[PDB]
This record gives sequence, C-alpha cells and structure tokens, in this order.
Amino acid sequence: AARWDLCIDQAVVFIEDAIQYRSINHRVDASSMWLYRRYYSNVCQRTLSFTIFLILFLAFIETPSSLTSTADVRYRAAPWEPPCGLTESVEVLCLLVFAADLSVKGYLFGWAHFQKNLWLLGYLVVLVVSLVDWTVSLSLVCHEPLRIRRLLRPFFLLQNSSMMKKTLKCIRWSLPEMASVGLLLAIHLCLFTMFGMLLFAGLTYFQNLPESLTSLLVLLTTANNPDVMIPAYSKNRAYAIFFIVFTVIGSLFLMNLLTAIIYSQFRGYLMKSLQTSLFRRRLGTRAAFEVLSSMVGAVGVKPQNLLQVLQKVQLDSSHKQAMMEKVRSYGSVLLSAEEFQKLFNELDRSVVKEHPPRPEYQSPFLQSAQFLFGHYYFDYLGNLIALANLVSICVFLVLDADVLPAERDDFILGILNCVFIVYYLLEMLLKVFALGLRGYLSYPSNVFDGLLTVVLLVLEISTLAVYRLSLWDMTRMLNMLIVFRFLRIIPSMKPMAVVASTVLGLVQNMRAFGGILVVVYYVFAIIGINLFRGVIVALSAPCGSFEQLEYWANNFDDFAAALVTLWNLMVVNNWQVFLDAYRRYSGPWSKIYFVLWWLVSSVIWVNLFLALILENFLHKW
Amino acid sequence: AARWDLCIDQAVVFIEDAIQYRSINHRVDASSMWLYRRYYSNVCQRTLSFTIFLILFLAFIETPSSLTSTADVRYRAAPWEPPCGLTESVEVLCLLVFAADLSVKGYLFGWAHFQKNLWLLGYLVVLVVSLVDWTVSLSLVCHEPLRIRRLLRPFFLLQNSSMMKKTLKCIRWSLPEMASVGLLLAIHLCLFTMFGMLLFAGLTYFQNLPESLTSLLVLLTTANNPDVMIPAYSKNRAYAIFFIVFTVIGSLFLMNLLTAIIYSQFRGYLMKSLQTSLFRRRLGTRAAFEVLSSMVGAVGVKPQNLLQVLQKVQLDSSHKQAMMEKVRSYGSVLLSAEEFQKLFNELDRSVVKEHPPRPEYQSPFLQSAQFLFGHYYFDYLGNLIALANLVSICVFLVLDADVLPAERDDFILGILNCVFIVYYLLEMLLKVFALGLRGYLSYPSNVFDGLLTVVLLVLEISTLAVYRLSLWDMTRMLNMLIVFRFLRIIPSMKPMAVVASTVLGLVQNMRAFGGILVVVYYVFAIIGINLFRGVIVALSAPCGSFEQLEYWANNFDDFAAALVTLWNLMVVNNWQVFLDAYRRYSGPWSKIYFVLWWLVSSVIWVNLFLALILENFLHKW
Ligand SMILES: CCCCCCCC(=O)OC[C@H](COP(=O)(O)O[C@@H]1[C@H](O)[C@H](OP(=O)(O)O)[C@@H](O)[C@H](OP(=O)(O)O)[C@H]1O)OC(=O)CCCCCCC
Ligand SMILES: CCCCCCCC(=O)OC[C@H](COP(=O)(O)O[C@@H]1[C@H](O)[C@H](OP(=O)(O)O)[C@@H](O)[C@H](OP(=O)(O)O)[C@H]1O)OC(=O)CCCCCCC
Repeated sequence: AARWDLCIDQAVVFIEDAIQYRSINHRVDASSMWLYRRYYSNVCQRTLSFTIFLILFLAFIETPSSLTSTADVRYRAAPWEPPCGLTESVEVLCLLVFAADLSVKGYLFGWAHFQKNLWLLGYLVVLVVSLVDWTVSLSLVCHEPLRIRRLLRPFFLLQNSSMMKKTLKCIRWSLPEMASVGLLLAIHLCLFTMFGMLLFAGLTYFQNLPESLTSLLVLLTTANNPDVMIPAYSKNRAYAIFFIVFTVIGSLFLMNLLTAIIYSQFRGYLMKSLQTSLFRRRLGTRAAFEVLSSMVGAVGVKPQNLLQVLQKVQLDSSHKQAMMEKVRSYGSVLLSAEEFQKLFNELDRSVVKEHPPRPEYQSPFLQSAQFLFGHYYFDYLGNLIALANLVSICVFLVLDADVLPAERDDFILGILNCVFIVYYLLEMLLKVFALGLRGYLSYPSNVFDGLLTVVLLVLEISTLAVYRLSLWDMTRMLNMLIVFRFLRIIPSMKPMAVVASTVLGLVQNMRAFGGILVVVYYVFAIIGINLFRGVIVALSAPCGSFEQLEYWANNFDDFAAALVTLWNLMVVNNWQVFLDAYRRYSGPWSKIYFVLWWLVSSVIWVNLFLALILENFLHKW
Repeated sequence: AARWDLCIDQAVVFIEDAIQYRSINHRVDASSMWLYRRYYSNVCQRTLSFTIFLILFLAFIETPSSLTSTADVRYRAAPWEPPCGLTESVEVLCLLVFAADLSVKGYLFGWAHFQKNLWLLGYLVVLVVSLVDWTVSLSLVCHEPLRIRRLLRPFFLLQNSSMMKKTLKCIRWSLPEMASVGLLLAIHLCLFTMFGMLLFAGLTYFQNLPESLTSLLVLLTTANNPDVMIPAYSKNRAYAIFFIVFTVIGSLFLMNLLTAIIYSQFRGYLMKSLQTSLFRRRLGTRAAFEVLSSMVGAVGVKPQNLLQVLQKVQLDSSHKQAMMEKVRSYGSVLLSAEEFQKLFNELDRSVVKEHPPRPEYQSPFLQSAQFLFGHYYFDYLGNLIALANLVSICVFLVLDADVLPAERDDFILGILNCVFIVYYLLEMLLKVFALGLRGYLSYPSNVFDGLLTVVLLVLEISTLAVYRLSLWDMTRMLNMLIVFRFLRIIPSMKPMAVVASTVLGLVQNMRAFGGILVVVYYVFAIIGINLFRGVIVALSAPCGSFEQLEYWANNFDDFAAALVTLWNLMVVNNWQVFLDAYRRYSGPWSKIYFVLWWLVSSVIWVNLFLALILENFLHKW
C-alpha cells in the first residue's frame, strides 16, 4: 500500500542526516518530510545565511553614519543622514524571515523538545523584544539615539551555526578553573601598588593610588616598559630590580598561565563535544537500517530498494557511482547492519579530477611541445622572470629617492616593463595550446596567473594610447600588479606548497571559531558608540599626550571608526594613551570599559583562536 | 686475595653512578676509584660550581667599571678604576682550577674516549686561547680595551652542567625545519615594502627604502601599531585595510608559526634525550650485578656482601634503612638480575618527616590548648588580621594624597600599628608552646612568619626609643615589611597552595634551561660594550625622540647597564626609539645587532623557555 514509499522517504531523510551531522529527532509525517528537504537545501539556507549578513551590515548605514571618506574630527563633512523610513524598513523585512524560521524549526520538532531546548527559548525572547523595540523606535519619533535592538543582532548569527553553539558552551566550562589564577593575579597586582607607593615617597607616576594602580596594570602587559622605569632608575641604579621582578612574575609568567590553563581545559571539553558530532553520523546509518529491515513487515535488507534510496539522495558523482556499483555488486543477499555500515565508509575518500590534454590535426609538431611544457620547469622559468621583473622595480625605487621625487627618469622603466608584458603574454598563449583551454582553466593556479596577464595587457595599451611617449598614476598601478603577480611562486615551490595547502584546508574550520570575533566586535562597538559618541572635540600639547600625536581618527562616532579603534586596542601597544584621553574627556569611570575589552579580546579570545588553529595546523602534518 | 675488596669498590662506584645518571665508561683501576669518589663528591664540586660564579662576576669589576650609584650620562661620577694587577690576577687563579679539571676529567676517561668527545676538545681549545689572551693582556700593557677572553667565559658554564649540553644539541635539530617559514616570512616582508612605497607616493615613514623596510619590521612585532597608521588613515579611511591585513598575516599568524613549529620539534628531540638519561639508571643496576655475580669466581649474588655495599654508599636515611632491612629479609637466596632490579625501585618514594609535639610538667592546662591551635584555624584567623593590618595602610594612603604629602597626621597610624605588633608577638609565643620550638621551626612556613615578627619587634622599639611621641623614613620601612608579611596567605589557602607547591618543584628543572639565558646575556653585553661604549654624549628635542624622553640611562658603558638595556629590548616595547638613537649616533649598520638580539631573545628563547615550563607545570597536575 502507501507504506512502501513512506518507508522510502523515511530512509532518504536519515541517510542525508547521516552526512551533515544532524540529530535524528523529528516528528516524522508524510507532509513534514516534504518540508524537511526544502529547509535543509542549499537554496533556502543560502537566503538565511544572506539575511544574517544584511542586518549586521545595517550598522554601517544608521544615523551615526559611516559614509565619510575620512574619520578625523579636525576636518570631515557631515555624513549623509538617511531619511528615517528606510533605515527601520529593511530591518522588519529581515525580522519577518526569522519569524518564519522559528515557526518552521518549532513545527518540525516536538513541543516537548521545544521546552527543553534553551536556544529556541532564547531565539524566541530575543525576537519578541526586538519587535517591541522596532515599534517604539517608530512610534514616538525617529530621534531616540539609544537602540537596544542593535545589541541583540549577533544572537541571530549564533543561532544559525551549529559549531559556535558548541564552543560557547565550551568556554563556560573552563572559566571556573581560571579563578585559582585570577585571584592570584589580583593579590600580586594589589601588593605591588602599596609596596610601590612607599618606595618612591622619600616621580609623578606614583603620587596617587588610582594612578599607581593603573600604571602597574599597563606595565602588566608591557605597554610602557621603559617609560615607567626611567625617573626611578636614573635616581639610583638598584631601583630597576623592582620592575625587573614585577614583569617576570606578572607579565611573563602569570599572564601566560592564564593562557595555558584556559586552553588546556578548552581542549578537553571541545574534543568531548566533537566526539558527539561523530556519534550522530553512525546513528544515521543505524536509523536507516531499522525502517528498511521493516520493509519486510533473514535479518537484513532487500537490495532492490537500496538502488532506489541512494539514487534519490543528494551527493557527489563518484560518491554516488561507487555506491551504485556496490549495491549492484550483490544479488539476493540480506545485508546485515554491520554490512550496512561496512558500506558507508566510502564517504571519507578525497577525490581528484583532471581534464585530458588537447590534440591538433597534425602529429609531429604537436608531440614535440607537450614533452617540454608539462615538465613543471616552464612555470619554474616563469618564476625566475617574475623575480627578474621584481628586482627592476627595486633598482628603480632606490635611485629616485636620492633625487627629488619628481621622477626625472621614467622612460627606462617603461621600455623594460613592456618587454615583460609581451613575455607574460606568451605564457598564456603557449600554455593554452599545451593543455587545452578547458584544462588550462582547470588548474586554479593558472586562473590566478591568467587573469593578471589580461589586466596587465589592458592597462599597458591604455597608457600607450593616451601617452605615445595621471601618467605617473597610470604607471603606478602597473607596477603594483606586478608585485601582486609575484604571489604565484608560493604554490609553485616545493617547501612553500604544503604550508599553503594546509592553511587552505583550515578555512573550513576557521568559519566557526572566527565567527565569535564578529560577535565580540559587534557588542563592544555599539556600547562603545553609546558611551563616547561626541566626547572628542578639536578646537601646543604635552609631547606624550593624545593631542601631540595626531590620534584624532580613533574616535567612536560611527560604526566604521569603532571597528578600527577597537583594533588598535586588541593589539596592546600604546593603550596607555587612550586611558589618558578617555579619562580626561569622559570621566574616570570609563576605564572599566577598556579593561574589560583587554580581558575579552587580547587575553581570552586571541590566544584561544590561535591555539585552536596552530594546534590543528601541526596536527595535520 | 685482593680481588675481594676490588670487586666491592667496583660495585660502590656503579650503584652511585646508578643514582645520579652518569655513564659507565671508566678506566677502572685500584687507585682511580679513590680519585673518582672525591671528584664527584659535594665538597669538590661545590668549589667548581663556585668558581664559575666568580669569573662571570668579574665582568662587574673590569675597567669599564659598574660601581656607580646611577647610570646616567648627564650626571655620574667616575667609577673606581681598579689597579690593573688585581683584575687579571683573580682570573688566572680561576683558570688554574679548570686546568686541574680538564686533566682530571681526561685522566679518568680513555684517550680514545677523549678524541671522540667534542666537548673536551672544545674545553681544551677555549682553555688555551684564554691563556694566550691572559699573557697579551699583561705583556704589552694594561691598556687594550678589547678583551677576547671575556667572550669565552660562558663556555665554562656550559661544560659543567649535563643538561645544558642536551638542550643545546636539541635546538640544533629544530632550526632546519624553521626554514620553511623563515623564507616565507622574508617574502611577506619584502613584497609589502615595494607595495607600500607605491601606495603613499601620490608620510615620512615611507619616503625611502631602508626606512620603509625598518618601519614594517617594527610593525611586525606591533611596537608602533597606531603611529604608523595615522598619516595615511587620516587621509582616506580605506588605507587602514593595508595595515589590518599586514598584522593579521605577519604579527598574529606568521610570528606564531615560528613559535609552534620550533617548539613541536623541540619537544620531540628533547624527550628522546631525556629517555637516554633514564637508560643509564638501569645500566648502573645492571653493571653492579655482573661484578657481584663474579664474586663467586645458581645465577645470583651472595647476600652477605650486599650488606657491605649498600652500607658504604652515599644516600639518605630511610633510603638506606629500607634497603638494609630488605637485604636482611633474605637468608641464603641467590638474588637474580630481575630480583636485583626488583630491589632498587625504592628510590622513587617521596618521604615525609615531622617532629612530635612537646608536653609540660602538668596534664590539664596542657591538653586543652593543642586541641584548639592545631586545627589550622589559628593560622586562618591570623590571615584575617593580616588583611586587617593591610587595609589600614590602604585607608591611610588614600587620605594623605588629597592633602600635600607633608603627612599632617601620623599618630593615628602609629597607635594602630603597635597594637598589631603585640598581636604578631602573641602568634610566635603561643605557637611555640603548642608545637615545641623544634617542631615550630620544622615547618618552613613558620620560619618565614617567625622571622618577620622578630624584625618588626626590633624596628618598633627602635623608632619608639628615639621618638617617644628620619622618623618618616623609619615608619616607612615598618609598613613595607607588613605588606611583605602578607605573602603568608599564599601557602595557607586551599586553592593557592597547589599552584605554589608545583612551581617550587620546577625550580629543580629551571636550573638547566634558565642557564642558557646567562649565556645569551653574557655574549651580547660584551659585544654590546665593545660597539657602543662611549657613543652617547649629553651636552629642545623632537617630542618622540630618544632625547625628549629621558632615556639616557640605557647606555652601554658598563656591564651593569648593559644587562638593563638588553632587558628593555627583550620586552619589545618602544624599541623603535633605540633604532632611532643607535642609528643617528653610531652609523646605520648597527641595526644588525638589535635585530639579531630580537631573533635570539624575544622570539626563540623566551617562548621556548615558557613553553618548556608551562607544559611541565600542567603535566604535573
Ligand atoms: C539572552 C537571553 C537568554 C539567552 C541565553 C541563551 C543561552 C542558552 O540558551 O544556551 C544554552 C545551551 C545549553 O543547551 P544545549 O542544547 O546543550 O547547547 C548546545 C545545543 O543543543 C547544541 O544543539 P545543536 O544546535 O543541534 O548543535 C548541541 O549540539 C550542544 O551539544 P554538544 O556540546 O555536545 O555539541 C549543546 O551544548 O548552551 C549553554 O549552556 C549556554 C552557555 C553560554 C556560555 C556563555 C559564555 C560567556
Ligand atoms: C668554540 C670552538 C668549538 C667548540 C664548539 C663545541 C661544540 C661541541 O663540541 O658540541 C658537540 C656535541 C655533540 O657531541 P655529544 O657528546 O653527543 O653532546 C652531548 C654530550 O655527550 C652529552 O654527554 P654528557 O656531558 O655526559 O651528558 C650527552 O649526554 C648528549 O647526549 P644526549 O643528547 O642523548 O643527552 C650529547 O648530545 O654537541 C653538539 O652537537 C654541538 C651543537 C651546538 C649547538 C649550537 C646551537 C646554536
């Protein structure tokens, strides 16, 4: 009856879930399995992965606008303030796509599963309180600067991906073991300020208690390492032993225990979670076996239906072709459950595909050429001339600088460059014969090479059309692309190839743990906008201050300058100066914001991002 | 005959070599085994370990002398130049102790073993060329500044210790696998200077090729991270993406691959060498079995001689007592070789020793007290009052600063401090009754506590004798010791105890890999003296230069200021300024010295020192 195909559609959903590591917890009906295949297709999810990009992009356009060519305070125009209809209009279109998504994700699962899963409760309460905020931002007037719904926008990014859920749970089970050091770092920082204030009371860095605390917090990351030593080391030579002992205990040892203790528990709890992701793979092969053995209602499956199921599944070609021969390889056997999971080990075989070389209408001139050009020396001799073009730019660049920069001689550089553009033209025209245009475009290193020979050919005739011999600007862009062209020797050489190829593999694991950085920037910038928006005005400074250096571009006026001021605080150089500005301009209690940013960004996250990659880099050798 | 005791003295030397991991490769005679026990005793080797400290200490006294209270150039006196007899006289006494050491180490081993061992050849040629240099430094006159024998002085430190030999071999088998990145870091640094010079040619950091190279080398370690961005980011907002991409590739990723690749091969080759050190331990038990089984000339040993051999060996008490009962535990058994190495597994048992509490002549008042004081709460309530004394200093220190620092009120702090000195007096006088003076001095935490109660008692009556109520200076040293006293809560608390106790265990492994830092400082300081000795003279500066900041104390005039200028270069903050000074003062070719110092100190050594400790810290949990 109708139980034949219903067992089949119960089997296609399980084996496709067995590929992409999703939990087998559904409300399996006839109609829902039509809905399930459409939601996890690459046409519906590529709009959900597109609209999350749009709402985070909407911070570039809102009323503290960032569409200005500069970012100074001394000279910048007014940014184009948009009319306040179109700002909030594109928000509500991108919220009525998540209003469909929560209803689909909730209908496909049980209501009992809904009440136990705390993400979907959090996906609910965030969606409602944003919808109340969209009313009140329209209802009174479009003049409220404080937009609370802008803070909740990274929650839609964390809800989508299934690995940023895992590593956020993973950080929570490592911070309780941090407290044996975070207490130990506090007593070390608190004893040295009282011991520091008594020694130099018989320099202006220690004439106060909150200054001497904030001057040893800066020394803890060595951001002012000679400057805090000088007026006490010049007085007596033995006072340098106070600051030598402090940086050895605190900066070199205690700050590095905070890295190693957090990571060694981060490695333990993560591998337990990634072990769970492998468990759902073997359950999908297991759950497919139960319904297909129930098609009879020995202990096995009839191979006649097994042609039909792997025909319908979404896969590659050779992954489908090897499976379709092996199900044809048997007759009337009853494929057991261990034999069923003997079958699906094919999915971990990396495959290679290449196109055949092209012949011509003639024999003898054809065969003599591809014996030479395919020997991987023709793109080795092309590497040497790429170095020959690069040194001529360097020879040009060290003789003009001894003269005024008005470029007395440009003709010599032009008549050597145009020869090399003819040379780069011959590499494209010859190799397309040696491999065929479908084969020459198949290798991705030649796509990077073949594209740049086109743009150099376009630009060289362009400057020769106007100037038969902006002309300094036109020959400037020509030489920049040649230095960009020199990157081709990185995949070509033998030792540089494997270090490039492994990092290209780790981009499929950078997608998860790099996505948290977008969450941490987005929270601190909007809070950073709503605290220091217009607190810097520019209307003879001391030589070390925020004003003597021309640091006016590191404001917090708009979302594009907030993501650069927060960048120069992640690298921890010279952040004694921002604590001098944003204390003198916006009160002494602003230092809790920057100290919290130094704890989240440059201590916890950056080390745990690089330890996660550079372990997985060397593990893959 | 005389073969009885000769087999015995052949057995004492092997089992003592089985304890301290020395190779069983000797010229075993009758007379040499008298010499061998004296050379590896703790009375001869504690002079060899003392005279190596002396020659490195002699750099503090030689003719660029470092006996000056300050280290400026603006104001310092002439250092006391010693008469040139006594400088070179103490050197030759410390060279005629190594002239005995090479002859003893060579006579005890074979001449065939001498020719194959390259350390003893290096110990020879260094010893001779220093002896020629001691003549020529005396023979013409004591006026040659260049002392080549001062460079060779760390070789006597590397020759003595048997683990700095191992890790120096270990670094050599990791640098060949560095070259896949050191080439990759060079092309990345060389492409960005030509691409950088063309973009800003349509700021003064890029108007030259050697300046733009040395300005991106500084950016590679983020020592000038906002300062190099400013004049191009204020011009146009999109130019910040040039410096964001550069620090992500180079500073955060490529500089960290240089740490992880070197360490992951440093971990591999070191554990192979430490495995070899365990191999000599089981050979010493094996080589002792062969001679004692040859005392018969079943398959075993007679236990009658085995009382005599472990009686003569140098060991501890319980390590000797447990062995002396087990050899007495058997009768006429023939102890086999596996039974012989069944015996010597006792040497890996950490032992505890404690002294009994002391009673008095009376029963009832005695028993009521030690039920209370030994409950580890009496030194918990002592921790709270130590926090109560510390907060009163903090309450004092935040109210004087709002006034002028002439200390209007000191009487209030004095009449609370003297109460706490009586309180700290009662902790010593009561606990010495509760445990006995031999037991109270047995625990090392009470030695640190009991000593500071004496010095506070000495100082408190001292300021009260002169001043019945320098007096600000006398009450200053009193409050400093109280903050020093607060360190006692670190071993007392539960979570802080295990993090303190493990690092105290790692000092017996810090002795090896920390000794290389003394070699790297000693080479670069003497070279640093002989290149920039008197090249800084002080006779309105730009606001960012070496002269506006008062950096005059970071000279290279003497060996004590060289070890501080090299310290502020190991921490890599503000070393753009030294490259501005020591290029403008001593030629542009001095930058090879500082760049080589940044490669050896703050890239290779510091990371490999901390990765070696903080792995072994967390491995011991
Ligand atoms: C904003 C108003 C309230 C909203 C707050 C929302 C907070 C919230 O619901 O999370 C609950 C879940 C727990 O619930 P839980 O369900 O366990 O969280 C994960 C998801 O279920 C995930 O399901 P998939 O999406 O299908 O992958 C599963 O794979 C993971 O298991 P695994 O580890 O074996 O891989 C779970 O760890 O995770 C937390 O425990 C939060 C800890 C956050 C750490 C903070 C770091 C500072
Ligand atoms: C100055 C004029 C010339 C003098 C130069 C002297 C250079 C020199 O003789 O060393 C030879 C030995 C090789 O000879 P080698 O004997 O193998 O060096 C070690 C010692 O014998 C050591 O003997 P003990 O003292 O009894 O402990 C032994 O334990 C180690 O084995 P192990 O690894 O299994 O623990 C050996 O690695 O070690 C080098 O291979 C030098 C590499 C230096 C790396 C430089 C780093 C940049």
